[PDB]
Amino acid sequence: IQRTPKIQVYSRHPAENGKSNFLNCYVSGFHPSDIEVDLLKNGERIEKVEHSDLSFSKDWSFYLLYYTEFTPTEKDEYACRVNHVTLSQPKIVKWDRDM
Amino acid sequence: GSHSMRYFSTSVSRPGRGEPRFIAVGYVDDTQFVRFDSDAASQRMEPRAPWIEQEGPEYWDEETGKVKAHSQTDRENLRIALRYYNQSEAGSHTLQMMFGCDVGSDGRFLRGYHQYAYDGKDYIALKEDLRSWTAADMAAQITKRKWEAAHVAEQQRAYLEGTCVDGLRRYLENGKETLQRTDPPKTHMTHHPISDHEATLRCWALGFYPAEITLTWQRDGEDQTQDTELVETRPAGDGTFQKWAAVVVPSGEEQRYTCHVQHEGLPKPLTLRW
Amino acid sequence: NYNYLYRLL
Repeated sequence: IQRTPKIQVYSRHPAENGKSNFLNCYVSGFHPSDIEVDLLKNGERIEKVEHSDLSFSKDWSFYLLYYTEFTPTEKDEYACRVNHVTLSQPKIVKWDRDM
Repeated sequence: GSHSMRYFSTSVSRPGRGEPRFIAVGYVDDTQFVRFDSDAASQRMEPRAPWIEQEGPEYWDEETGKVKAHSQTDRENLRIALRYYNQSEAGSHTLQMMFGCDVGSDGRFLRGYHQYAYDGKDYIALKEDLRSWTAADMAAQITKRKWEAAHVAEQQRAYLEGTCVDGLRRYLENGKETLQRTDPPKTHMTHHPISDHEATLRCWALGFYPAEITLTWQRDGEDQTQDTELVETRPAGDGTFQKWAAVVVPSGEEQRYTCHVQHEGLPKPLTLRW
Repeated sequence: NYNYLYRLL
């Protein structure tokens, strides 16, 4: 079986321009575990992005958290680009400061 | 008052690209504390929580021995499962295992687990009586009678009822400050018009631990599922969790909707109203 | 503590 990831892009704290924060991309509920997750700043891939160790839920589907430290500004747009065998094109989810 | 320990392992075959990759993690409740990755350089079990670093060098040697052994066992199991299902060595496949235990508030044994899934779906699982197996298909029935004849369940009882609950007890004592605390959710509501007829109301819970929580919307005091949206509980990254629940309401009727928040850390369920 | 896992399918 294959299950598409659910994708959530959010900050660790409620966003405040000029104050350091973390940008998260949480992928859950997918199978198989082969996945590519990238954070984008104004459409450009951020280079130092960490991720959690691969784990899974009771239904056996996988979840991962990708994250990076950042400082939001008024004019910077962030997104998460998720690449998975169930997505015919990578899905790019923009960051909405109230989700 | 009750607690859990789980170990999760994932073996993934990569045909034409080396030996299968094996990743295992361990958790007490919603707190990860160890990891192993067969592709990493160290080839060791590694701490992922501050309170497990107390453990001395004999612990890390022994736990490393055990997880590497599991990695070789499940590489074999990938090949056997390939034979059971009559599949080619060309394709990539996944074997996941979970095992662990639950304890009550008084620390006594509550339940033990020892379960496999192949390509994302139930394969074989130890039943709650720690005597018998539930097998998902005819492939797993092969394994079920092999393991019944060899009494594999009985040979797991000492771990599940002894080592597991003893380890879990020790961890809960060593990490009381982290593991035995409850962080209540910090809650707020947001409000966005989406046209001149309707608005979105969004109920937030932030910074809570453990992850278990319930958000529900009521309209005039009756539960409301129509036009509601509930996202999966997600990690903040700092050890706590987040969730929200939203509802689209007629413009001007915001005050008849209430969001109700229940969490371990709250001595009283919270009620929010715009 | 991890368990010792040697059992084949």
